[PDB]
Formats: sequence, structure tokens, C-alpha cells
Amino acid sequence: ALWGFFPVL
Amino acid sequence: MIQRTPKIQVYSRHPAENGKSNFLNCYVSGFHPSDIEVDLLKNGERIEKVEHSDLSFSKDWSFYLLYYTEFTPTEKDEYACRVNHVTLSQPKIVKWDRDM
Amino acid sequence: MDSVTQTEGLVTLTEGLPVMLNCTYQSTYSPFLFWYVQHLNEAPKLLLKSFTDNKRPEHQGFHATLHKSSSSFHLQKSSAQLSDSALYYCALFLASSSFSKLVFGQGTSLSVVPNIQNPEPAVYQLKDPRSQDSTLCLFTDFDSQINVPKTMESGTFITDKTVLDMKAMDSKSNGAIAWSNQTSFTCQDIFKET
Amino acid sequence: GSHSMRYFFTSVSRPGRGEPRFIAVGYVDDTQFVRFDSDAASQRMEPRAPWIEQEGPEYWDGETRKVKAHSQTHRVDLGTLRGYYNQSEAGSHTVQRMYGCDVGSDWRFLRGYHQYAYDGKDYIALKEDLRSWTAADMAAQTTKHKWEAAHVAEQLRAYLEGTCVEWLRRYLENGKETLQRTDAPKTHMTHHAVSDHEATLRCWALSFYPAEITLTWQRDGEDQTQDTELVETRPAGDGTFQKWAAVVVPSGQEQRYTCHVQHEGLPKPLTLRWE
Amino acid sequence: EAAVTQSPRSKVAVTGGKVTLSCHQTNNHDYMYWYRQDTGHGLRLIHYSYVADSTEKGDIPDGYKASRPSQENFSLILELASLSQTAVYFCASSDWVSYEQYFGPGTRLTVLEDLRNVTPPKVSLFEPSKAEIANKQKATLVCLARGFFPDHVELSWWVNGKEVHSGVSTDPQAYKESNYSYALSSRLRVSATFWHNPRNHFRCQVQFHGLSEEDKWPEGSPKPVTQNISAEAWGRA
Repeated sequence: ALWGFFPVL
Repeated sequence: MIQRTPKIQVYSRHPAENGKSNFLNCYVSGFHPSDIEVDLLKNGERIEKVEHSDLSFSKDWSFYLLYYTEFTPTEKDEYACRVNHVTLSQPKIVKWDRDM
Repeated sequence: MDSVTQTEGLVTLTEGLPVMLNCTYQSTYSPFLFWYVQHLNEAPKLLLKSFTDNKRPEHQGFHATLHKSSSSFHLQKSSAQLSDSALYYCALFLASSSFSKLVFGQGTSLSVVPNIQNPEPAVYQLKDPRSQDSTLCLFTDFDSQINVPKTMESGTFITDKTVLDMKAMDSKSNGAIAWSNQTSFTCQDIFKET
Repeated sequence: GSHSMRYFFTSVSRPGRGEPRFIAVGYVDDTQFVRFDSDAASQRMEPRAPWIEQEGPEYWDGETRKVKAHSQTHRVDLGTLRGYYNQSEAGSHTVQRMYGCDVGSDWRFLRGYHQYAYDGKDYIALKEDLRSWTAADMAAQTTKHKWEAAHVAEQLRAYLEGTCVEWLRRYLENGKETLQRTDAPKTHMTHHAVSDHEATLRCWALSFYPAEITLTWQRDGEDQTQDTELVETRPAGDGTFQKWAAVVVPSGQEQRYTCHVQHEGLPKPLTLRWE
Repeated sequence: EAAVTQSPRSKVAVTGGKVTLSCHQTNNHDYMYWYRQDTGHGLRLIHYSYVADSTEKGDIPDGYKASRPSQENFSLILELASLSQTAVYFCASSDWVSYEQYFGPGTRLTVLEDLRNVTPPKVSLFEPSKAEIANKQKATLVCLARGFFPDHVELSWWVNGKEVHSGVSTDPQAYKESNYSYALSSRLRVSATFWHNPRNHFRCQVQFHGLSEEDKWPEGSPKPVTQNISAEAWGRA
């Protein structure tokens, strides 16, 4: 299952 | 930037036996960037039904793909894998050798 | 799972006393919680975060300590001010296995009331000149601890107390108003029984 | 034994077209179980292992929405990086990302990872302490500061030590027949005369699982690494792997060399000698 | 800094009617959300979106559709409005730091079976007690608005033609006097001297948000459209 938080560079 | 040339391996899924259906594989790895051309050949001729794995990479970030097709080896048919990558000025051809 | 439970009902607190609003939760993965605040006709806004070590992050003298063991994230403040009256939401942030989302509690209304130093309670009857027999009753300048009655008879209405501020110099005045279309019964008894 | 779950993301800018390419694949150990391809028609996370097919619609809907958010994020990342490194929009560039967890034989968390590369170079990585970031240059420092202000490591920990591990266990159980097996290598040796004075001895390992294996050549019991040709372990296509190691030896001295094979599926390591 | 706007701010609809709520945001945020709040409690997620042109169901999908035509705009659509959808709707936006969401001002939607009960307020201004004036040297004027349906109103005080805030206290919530009738009251308190001055003009104004022009209305009575109703008085000796 993928992580559900989406940090950007 | 970084450019790594592909390592190319052409081989069968199972030990080859003439007249017996098998899978012909060409495994390309250790390359970067990911854009690559891979064809499987039968007597210098481009094989049409060739599938490939989903793009993935190893711990060191180098990419790998498995290209493959069902085939029935015979005594006289020659098979090979032809590859082109930005690091190659000309398409590299590697012949299948069941006796490696 | 994945839920929040907050203090239910209105929380009334006299200015100067500590704020304590409860928030507990059930979380599948390691918890991340937030307090949001909404002042009356305003938009909700983030107040504090459960981050930055152990179970103590924060904002404006508000603070909250996260105690994972009892799954608590209570909102606290040392000395309530009248300006703190608002709706306070506790929210659980779920983004480990599911798509980032805030799960909000029901929210707890906080009403901070003034300490009336020198109460001078009194009930007045006011008239509407544009209407012949229309009148109204005004209860004002009473202590913040007494209870204003809720109407018990039809056609009769009494408001919840409100606080009014005259700038002249601190004249915090509690008030309640009553009215009706009942033929005749007077301001004398309407505001009875705390 | 031990297990791992990994997601691998690749995003490539394409100036020649109207959109970048994004490919995401998930693995349990050496078995791929899902994929997403920004260029494919489905626009959904797809199954690629039998045991993931038992997951319900909620699963496929959730993985699809999450992976689409990954895709969008990495699309923007291309632009961001191009700006950090003051590069033109005319060139193709690559952003790679991997995250996941390792568990030991007791299925308890051992290690977690979350790292990126740009154009094949380490860009940023989560350190072994799971709390700090390694950022090689000023660009990555900028990313690091953004992440610190949003407590990314702490949130990531919740995923790595919680979600990742719990789902990995779920998967191991559901695909037990596949994932919790051990196929020991079938081995043999080939011999080829290269010249009138030298011969090639090649030691083969076939049909094994999982991929990890060690092939080493010895001469008179001495490790012969510095002269060994070792190919990359390769997929057979049927869920097993293959590998060989070769040494070039003086003709007549074949029997002085031994190939040693180590694999989990192997009770004791094998020693092979040309005869 | 980050701001989020919504429109309309108020809406009166009928069961079966189509309602569209709009939200606009120039923060360069890819994430937007629609929530509903009920009787001053809760904040339940209906639908959300993580990029332009995509939409996802929240916790309480049913009866609503959403549209994300561009990064800036996010619409909530009720195709067949029901009484159950009467609520206050809040839109919000965020960047990737999605636990910090920026909220719009909210939209108060009331769905009714029929529009015939929609009615503007009757506004009355009650003059201060001479007892209060003489004993405390203060004059509390009381504004009482009654007879209005939907409770989409705002009350303001005007003194000598200028809106005042000091000395004013109005009820936070309208009071339901009937099933189809609200009331709202407010106090304006000034000094005896100020009330005793004939020059000073006191005015209570109630803004009633009602039906729009597109709403249909009988030939019988005046259409209950958005409008201001006031009551006033002047100081006396």
C-alpha cells in the first residue's frame, strides 16, 4: 500500500 | 549528467530443447537514462510479438527491463537481441548461445 | 477506528481561569492531530499542531500535549480571555495508508464570560412607539454566574444572555431580553429563578 | 526469512511532447505486484501478481488516487529541479524515487528507506536513524528545509514502521504460496577452451528464488574475485532467477578451481569442481 | 497570504432544485476540499480534489457532485436538493502540506419544500427606559427583528449615519419563534447625555438575504428578495 502523504522537492 | 551503458543478456527461460516451446529473454540492466530500444531477432529478422516488464531500477538507480517472447528453438534458427541507447553510437547486437 | 471525540456541549468559563477542552482519538497508525478554531461568523483556521517532540508543539497562549498512551490531545490555556470565545475543533490527520485527509471532531463551543466586579442587576420595560401596546423587558447589569430562565409559556420568548461593551470605560454589561403577544403579564416575574 | 516491500517511481521530462512519463511499480521482495503508467489507457493502478487480485475495489480505488497524486507531484518536481539547477526546458531529465521497508524473519520492522535521484545521482535520502536527511548539495538543502517545516520524516516514520510493515505482512500471507517459498538453485558447470593455453569455467545457478545468491570462485581454496566475470542476476520470467560466474584458467589446471554457491534454499553451501 | 473565496454566501433553495456552490482560490494550491457543518458542529468532508480536472469522494458523498474545472475553481453541485442538505458549506485549499487547510468564509444553504414561507423581517426599535437613564446614566436601545424566514440575516447599527460597533451586542443566532418565523435582537447602549441629544440619530438595519431574481414567485404578493429593513429614532430630552 502506497503512502498517502505527498511531499514535493 | 550521468550516462551508463546497458549490460545485455539474451537467454531462454528454460534449458532449450529443439521443437519444445520456451521463452526467449533479453535482459537489459545497469543503464541510465531510461530511454532504450530493444528488439529480439530471429535470423536477423525483427520479432513482432515482444513484450517487456514495467520499468524498474536497482539500489544504485540503474534501470532494468526484461524483454521476452514465446519461441520454439530449432537446430538451425539463430536468435539475438539488438539494443540501442544514447551511450551507443550504433545498435549493439548480442547472439543467443544456449551453450554458454 | 480513525475517529475523534471532543467535549460535548457548551463550555462556559470565567475570564482569567484555565481553558481545558478534551480531545481523544482512535488511530490505526502513529497519530497526528491538530486544533482548528472558528470565531462566530469567521472561517475555521489552524491553531496548533501535535508535532515537534514528545507530546508538546503549539500557538497564542494555547497549547496541547499529545499523550499517545491515553490517546489524548487536550486543548489548554492558562488564562482565558473574552476574545477566546469560539468553536474549537480537534482533527485527526490521516495520510499513512489513505489519501491525506483531516477528520474533524464535532467541535466544542467555548464561551468565556466576564467577571462583573460591581453588578447592579435591574429589569426595565421598554416601549415600541410605532406599535401601540408593544413592549419588551430588558434584564441587565447582572452577575455572570446567575442563570437566565428559558421561557415556559407559548407566545413568550427570552433570549440567552449576551455581553455588551461600552467603550467609555469598562462597562461589560450582561443582558437578556423578553417579549410576547400575551394580553397582559409583566416584566416583574419573567426573569425569575436561576 | 526476511522480506521487503519497495515502490519505485520514475519520472522523465519529455520536451518533445505534451507530458512527462511517470511509471510506478511495487514489489514484495523480488516479485512485482502492481504498476501504474501515465501513458497507458487504464489510468489505474494495475495488478501484476495473482495474490494482489484478491484485494477489493476500495484497494484499487485508493491506490489509484494515491498513485495519481504521486504522478502529479513528480511532474511538478521536474520543473522544480530544473529551476534549482538552472537548466533549460529543452533537455530531458529524470527524477527517481524509492521508498519502503524491510522486516526480519519474525516479520518485525528492521529498516526503512525514502530516497531520490536526479539524472542518476543521489539527490536526497532518509538516513538510517529515520529522523534526518542527507542532502548532497544546495538544491537538496532547499528540499530538506521544506520537508523539515512539514515534519516529513516523522510522518514518513508512521508509514514506514506502520503501514508499510502491516501491508507487507498482509501481502506475505495472501501470497504465501509464492512469496514464502524457497527454490534452491539447480547448478552445473560448463567448460570452453578459449585458446590453446586457457579455458573458461562457468558456474551456473538456475531456477532459484529469491534472487539473492552468492557465487564465488576459489583457486586452491583462495578467493579469486579479482579475476571473476559475474553477470547480473537475471529473471527467468517464471518467478525464478538465474546467474553465472566464470573464471579464465590455464588449460590443464581446471581442477584447481572450485565454484561455491550460497542460497537460502540450500541446506549447506554447494562446492562444484570441473570433472 | 492564502485566502479562499466562496459564492454565493447565502442561498435559499427548494427540494428537487439544482444548487451550485462555488469556491475560488489564487494560492497556487493543487488541493481543494468541500466540507459541511451542521448546527454549528462538525466539519464533514463531502468531496475533494488534488489536481485540476480530477475529483474524489469524501466521507459523505451521497447527494453531491463536485467539479474541478481549473486549479483555481472547485464547485459543489446538488442535483436534487433535499431538506437534509440544509447546512453551512465550507470550501478549503492546501498545498502538499495538507494538514494546514485554508478555509473560505462559508455558504449558508437552506432547502425548503416551498418558497411561499420566505418572508422579510419586521423591524422594531424599542426606546430606552427612563428609569435606566436616570439611575445609571445610560440608555440601552433594543432592536427586535421578527417574522422572518430563512434566518439569513445580518443586523447593523447606525448612529448619525455611521455604522457603530462599540456599545453593540446582538444575538449570535436567530431565535426560532415558530416553525416558519425567526427573531433577532440587539442592544445599543449609549450615555444619557448622548441619548438626550435631539441631534443624534439612531438606526437599526437588518439585511435579509432572500430569493434571487431567477426564483419564481406568484402574482399574489411581493417577492421576498434580498433587502434591508430598518427602524430608527432620534434622541430626546
